[PDB]
Amino acid sequence: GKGKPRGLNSARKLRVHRRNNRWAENNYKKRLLGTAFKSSPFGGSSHAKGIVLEKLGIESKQPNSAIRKCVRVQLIKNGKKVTAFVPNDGCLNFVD
Amino acid sequence: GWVPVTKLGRLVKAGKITTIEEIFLHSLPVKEFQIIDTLLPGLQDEVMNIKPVQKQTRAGQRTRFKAVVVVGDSNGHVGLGIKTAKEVAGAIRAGIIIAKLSVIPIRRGYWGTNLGQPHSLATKTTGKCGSVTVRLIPAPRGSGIVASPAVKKLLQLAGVEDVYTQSNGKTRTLENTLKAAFVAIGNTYGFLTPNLWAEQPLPVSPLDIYSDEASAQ
Amino acid sequence: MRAKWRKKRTRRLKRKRRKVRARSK
Amino acid sequence: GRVRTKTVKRASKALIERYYPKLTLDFQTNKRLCDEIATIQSKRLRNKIAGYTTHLMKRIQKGPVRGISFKLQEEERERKDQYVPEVSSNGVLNVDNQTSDLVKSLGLKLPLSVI
Amino acid sequence: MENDKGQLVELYVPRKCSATNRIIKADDHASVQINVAKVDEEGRAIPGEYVTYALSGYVRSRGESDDSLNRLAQNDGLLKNVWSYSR
Amino acid sequence: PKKRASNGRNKKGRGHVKPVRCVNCSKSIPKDKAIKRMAIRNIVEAAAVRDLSEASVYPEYALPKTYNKLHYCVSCAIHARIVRVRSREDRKNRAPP
Amino acid sequence: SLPATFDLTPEDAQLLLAANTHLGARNVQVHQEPYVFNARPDGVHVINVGKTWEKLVLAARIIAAIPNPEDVVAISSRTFGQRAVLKFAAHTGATPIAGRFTPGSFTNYITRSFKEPRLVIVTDPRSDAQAIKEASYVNIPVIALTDLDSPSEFVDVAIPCNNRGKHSIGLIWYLLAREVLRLRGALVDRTQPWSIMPDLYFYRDP
Amino acid sequence: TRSSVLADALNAINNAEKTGKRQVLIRPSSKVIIKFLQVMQKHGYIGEFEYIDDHRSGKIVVQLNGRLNKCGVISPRFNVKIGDIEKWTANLLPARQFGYVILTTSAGIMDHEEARRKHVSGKILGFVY
RNA sequence: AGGGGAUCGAAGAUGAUCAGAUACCGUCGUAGUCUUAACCAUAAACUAUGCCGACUAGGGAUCGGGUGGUGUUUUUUUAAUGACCCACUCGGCACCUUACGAGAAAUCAAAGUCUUUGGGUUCUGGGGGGAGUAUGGUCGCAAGGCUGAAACUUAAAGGAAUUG
Ligand SMILES: [Zn+2]
Repeated sequence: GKGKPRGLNSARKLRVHRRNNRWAENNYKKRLLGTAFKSSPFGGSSHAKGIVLEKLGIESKQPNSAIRKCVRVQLIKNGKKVTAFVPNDGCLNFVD
Repeated sequence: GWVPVTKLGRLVKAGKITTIEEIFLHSLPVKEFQIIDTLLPGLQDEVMNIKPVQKQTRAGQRTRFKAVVVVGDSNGHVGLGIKTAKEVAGAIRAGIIIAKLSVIPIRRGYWGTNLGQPHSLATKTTGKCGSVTVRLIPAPRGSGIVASPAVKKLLQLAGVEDVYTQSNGKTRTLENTLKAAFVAIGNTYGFLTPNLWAEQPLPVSPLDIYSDEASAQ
Repeated sequence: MRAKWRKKRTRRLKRKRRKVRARSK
Repeated sequence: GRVRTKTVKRASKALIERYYPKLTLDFQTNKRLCDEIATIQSKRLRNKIAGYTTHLMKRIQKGPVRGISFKLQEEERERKDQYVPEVSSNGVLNVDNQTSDLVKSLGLKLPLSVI
Repeated sequence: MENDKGQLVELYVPRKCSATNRIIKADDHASVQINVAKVDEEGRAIPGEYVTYALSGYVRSRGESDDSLNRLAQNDGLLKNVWSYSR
Repeated sequence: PKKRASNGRNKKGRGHVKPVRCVNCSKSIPKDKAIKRMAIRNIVEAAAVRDLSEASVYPEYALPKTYNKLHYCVSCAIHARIVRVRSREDRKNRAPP
Repeated sequence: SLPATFDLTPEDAQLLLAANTHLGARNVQVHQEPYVFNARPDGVHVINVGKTWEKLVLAARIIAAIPNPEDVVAISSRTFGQRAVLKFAAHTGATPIAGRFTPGSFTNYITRSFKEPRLVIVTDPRSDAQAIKEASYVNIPVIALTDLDSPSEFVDVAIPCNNRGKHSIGLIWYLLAREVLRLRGALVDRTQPWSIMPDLYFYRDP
Repeated sequence: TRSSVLADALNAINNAEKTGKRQVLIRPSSKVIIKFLQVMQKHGYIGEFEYIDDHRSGKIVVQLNGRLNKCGVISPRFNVKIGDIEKWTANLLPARQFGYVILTTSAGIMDHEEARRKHVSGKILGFVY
């Protein structure tokens, strides 16, 4: 039983099932598709440099309530205009 | 100033029975807890967990506490109690009493050739309590216990030194994790072994031997 | 909404999409 | 309703259990009996107890109660149980065919008959 | 379960069932020990003498305790021709 | 879950069975379903039997009957109280009271 | 091993056959096929009285050898077994539980009915199935006057008698009492019969 | 259809011993079944098996004695080398001292201790304890 | 496409209720409902339970077949026959009790013989939405079928049972 094959010669079938279900996996699909290059805001790199275009105070989500004080920046190497939250208190007073 | 209430209690108070070895041996029912109060001095406890359960009533919200507490001396006997009570203190107290009622023997073994007072389990063992399968693998000397903190403290109370502990299912529920480990430690003597293959003369029930110290007053 | 009526909605939407895509040569 | 409670009912069953021959069938006599032979803190509650006692006494004289028994009832039941008639020949044993085959294969004498 | 110097360990030895020879647990509160009488000549079952049997909870619950008792009693001579080996 | 092991009403090996129509609401309910009852009445109920016998020719001839087989949807069955919602443990009972 | 004085004794065989104990029920319950001897036509099954008496003497040898012979407990919930158990109890120790059982009477050490026996005897296992279960919980043998279509679960030694006649039930109780007394008891000379009549262990109308 | 007569024999035996039977009628038989039972018998896990010889394939009646916890088959019959015998033992036997892995070597059907001694290996068959 | 078109009846028309009522209720009625010749190819197409094989637990019914009975009723004198009864048997659709086991539980003699994991084999699933969507393919007269993503967003969604 157990639904899979168990014959001594079914390595091909086992291998191919594994290869077909790794796509139903999540993180493996992203790795092989290569979203970190073809689509992601960064080029898959760990950091990225930008030019501060504008400063957006955006309201948080419920049930909280606050302004979050981020900056709408544009990446230098790609050209995707993203939004970067700013860390601890006043750092928006620091970023022009 | 405890007084015995049952036949077995009469015997253990009259000191004619002095070993839970013999109690388990004859699979006698431990109805009082004072008997092992006598029969396992130095028996230390450990309150594994306290958690609130709630019932949703007409107007209010009836909260009571379920306390899970393990007990053991340190050498080959453990018991586990669960209790539900309106207050945490009474909960722990009655949990200790129920644990002492449910003390159970564990069979320690070797991971290889026998040398100096078995350290580990006798065989791989498994216990399942509602979707939590705790499995215990023997281990060589000096490997210690490798398990979750709760099962590790429980097996440490049991006295097994070296155990490999697989696990499966939603272990996050400590009640069921400890219940599973308890069924595993029971299945320890559950298993039959080429050592135990031999024959015995089937001992003769201290109830039946001392029946006269066992009648009423 | 009910899965059956949602299916019928997406059916009519698919029909309209096909129609405009066919009008677009 | 006039549905008397466990206090009076248990008290009445017990007093009839331990004072059956002294108790009587009259309400006033039973009442005074309770007065002298009970420590009860109300004339009203005593009257309720005594009334249920007379009622139970009537149904006890008419028949047995499922609830309570006395020394007298215990004695008469002892003897009624001890009665024994002559045990269960009419000649040979009764109708038996395959059980007769049983007794032949088992090896008895057993004067019996056919069926 | 002895140790290096041939010395015994394993704090106690369990009693094994007499129907299937399976270990009778400590928590098997269904496990039962029948003690029949050794009868000397002319009735008068001498007190203090037991032909001991140990029946397990599994056998008793599955309901073959009477079968196993009949077989064991005949095997130890307690009965004469109540249990047949070939059903 | 599965409120009933017989899946509501008994098929167990057909696959399809022709449906009948309820008698109150006329709803096409399968025939294995459709609470079925037998109405065996007299035409001339004892509210009027003696009247008829008093006023009738053919002395003591007979009294005929009306036989009807009623099929009921489950909705109208419960509504007209031919059947009632039972306890979870007495659902398994099949015998007719 | 049991000496040749302990055979069926055609007199007791007459008693059994006259009380009509050899009759069973129409359903066999294969766990009792050994005890069945033959199938009577017109749908009746004939219990083997030989095995009946042998199992009775075995059960008597079990009911003896209890050092404090009162700690035997004898249960009966039928009507046809109540006077039987009362008289059996009166003779041996055998604390009787007649009528209803008040369950939790072997566990629950604080009840007033809390017996803690080392053996039980049940007249009808199907209707005393609560006492059977309690004995299961607290580790106790069973000696039961079972019928053929009687549940053999959690029952130790069984005596197939009738469970459908007054005479069968009472007379099996009577013979068991006699045999347990004769095992040591005080009834010397097994070859001499017993004075007490089975009418004692019969239930009047009343 | 019947694919692994040995697997079915061992499964019948396991079921009978779990039920608490004393003997079991296996069908059909085979040389590998006879040899497997012989290994078991040598180590003490079963009693006596009587091979009823009808003309077709034979049947076996195996009088047990308890003391056999679980017998099973490993299918397919993987090729175990002498270095991987240990991995198999450690993966499907309870403790390092009892219980036997049963290989099918070119020296006959044997246990894993006999296998380590004669220093041969081959197709794994099953296991007993 | 052709025939036939009684009944019921999508659409539609109208009457009432309603705050409204493009609906429920009421009268009418088109396609349809039926058949022949061709298409489609999906359904809660359900036993939400793949097919083959082996073993494990009792019980009573019942359908088809088969064996046995110095059994019951039947012709006209009792054989044959038929049907019924009893015991068993093979294959079925199911059913009653237990939990021996399994399960998260509801519950299951198969959803058992699974941590003491391996009888053979096919297909499918990998948190919820977007989504059975877009697109490309292929089949179809068409409706549509099969195949089938992503960008993005989210900490839940869900199953079984308990107390309200
Ligand atoms: Zn209806």
